[PDB]
Amino acid sequence: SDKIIHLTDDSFDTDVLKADGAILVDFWAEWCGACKMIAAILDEIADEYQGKLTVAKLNIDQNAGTAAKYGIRGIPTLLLFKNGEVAATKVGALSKGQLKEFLDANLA
Ligand SMILES: [Cu+2]
Repeated sequence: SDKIIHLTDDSFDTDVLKADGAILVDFWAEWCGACKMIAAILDEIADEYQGKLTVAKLNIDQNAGTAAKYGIRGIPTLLLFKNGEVAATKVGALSKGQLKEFLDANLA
């Protein structure tokens, strides 16, 4: 958790939309079982990709406005932003290897 940005409706603009570079945002909630493994994988990704990718979390129960703005329909959902714009999304659980594939697919 030490390398994960904690986002809210009130910090999303500054921390994501105005952030230079790539940010991977995990839309989650406590009641989401699949979200638990995603979190464990994301800690490793955040560590391994330091300097190249920032990882962040947005709790959809607590920040329904942001969830609505991005059309979140189910969780987990990962949104990859580059320079403040959505570059890719992945809905539903995936393995660490699949996530690394998903990220590689988005390299310019
Ligand atoms: Cu940590």
